[PDB]
Amino acid sequence: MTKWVLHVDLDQFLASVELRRRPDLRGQPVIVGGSGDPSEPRKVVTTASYEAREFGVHAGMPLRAAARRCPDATFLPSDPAAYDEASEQVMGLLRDLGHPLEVWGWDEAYLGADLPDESDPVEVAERIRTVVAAETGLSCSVGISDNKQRAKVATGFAKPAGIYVLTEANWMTVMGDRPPDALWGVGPKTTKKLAAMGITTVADLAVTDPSVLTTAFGPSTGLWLLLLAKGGGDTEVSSEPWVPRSRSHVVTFPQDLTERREMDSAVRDLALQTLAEIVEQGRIVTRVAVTVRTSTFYTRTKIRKLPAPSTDAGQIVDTALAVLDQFELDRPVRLLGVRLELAMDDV
DNA sequence: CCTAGGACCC
DNA sequence: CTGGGGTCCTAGG
Ligand SMILES: Nc1ccn([C@H]2C[C@H](O)[C@@H](COP(=O)(O)NP(=O)(O)OP(=O)(O)O)O2)c(=O)n1
Ligand SMILES: [Mg+2]
Ligand SMILES: [Mg+2]
Repeated sequence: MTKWVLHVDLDQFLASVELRRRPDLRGQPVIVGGSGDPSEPRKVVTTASYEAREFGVHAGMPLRAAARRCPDATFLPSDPAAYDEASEQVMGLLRDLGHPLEVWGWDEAYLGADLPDESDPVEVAERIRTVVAAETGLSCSVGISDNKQRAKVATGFAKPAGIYVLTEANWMTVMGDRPPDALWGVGPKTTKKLAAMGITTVADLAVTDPSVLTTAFGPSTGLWLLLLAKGGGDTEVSSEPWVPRSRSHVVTFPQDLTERREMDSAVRDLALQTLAEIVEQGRIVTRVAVTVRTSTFYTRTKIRKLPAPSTDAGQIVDTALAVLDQFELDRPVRLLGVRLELAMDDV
């Protein structure tokens, strides 16, 4: 038997869901985000189709910028319920292959497989791609390795509509001259810190003296960085259901708020909304966090623990408005948010 | 034991 | 000009 980890990731997810209702747009630039109006201020791209990506459009880009770069794009509004339904379909199908399946957010999953000699993980990945497309109308790509971190890196090579195997046989030859942010969990700030140590590539990091890393990053994290660079990772695929730690809602206002009354009212509303959604899922609140962003884009969050976990609406609102009260509120307000941290122990 | 917030990801 | 929704860990009262 040979043990594999497969990492499945939906291609251009939100665009691919829209394309199933608009098959005439396959092969054309499609941009999903806001209300489908590319001139609307304070709205951004949530997904650009691969064709729009060749024009430099990417998630986060303001729609008016996207329209400037990609004049021949069809702009569609965001349809969150269709996306949540398509997510559910795909994972339902993936679970029914009879392998341990670990869903990771919305559009991806890790699958564990122990394969007899007669089979090949590439042909299994093929079948996954086939079943998802036949039953859902959606394309996925599949990375293959022997650990989750490496399989995820493989997926980035597998894109679009494809499959890629990355193992001890080829890890360092493919990855060795890549910057450390090619690794999963490393980003630009860790990369900058590494560079000031003389480490500029995956290969450099993989042969770094462990005591250089543990002094700079801590005794666990430094060893973990060395492991990631060597292409190692997590090997167990858990089917245990994911328990969310928190839920949040923010809103960027079409115009900046200048009246306290309105700020209070928005926070009250966001608390109430978030609370009802966590109650409907059976959850209890532990902490209440409020975020404020000024017209200058100066952004801060403050948090306060309840005296005991609760779902009491008046308590939770009073706490959010007391947290909001801590902010200066001297400048116009562009954004307000509430996050509810959730009890993890019993349910 | 608590909050602030950096860093990284979809 | 610059969206929305998350997780984890550390720095420091
Ligand atoms: N900055 C971001 C990144 C992702 N997302 C949403 C929309 C994406 O289609 C979806 C999935 O993330 P993704 O898998 O990183 N990318 P996407 O599926 O569009 O493309 P590929 O995975 O084919 O490259 O999360 C977002 O709303 N804001
Ligand atoms: Mg994807
Ligand atoms: Mg993804």
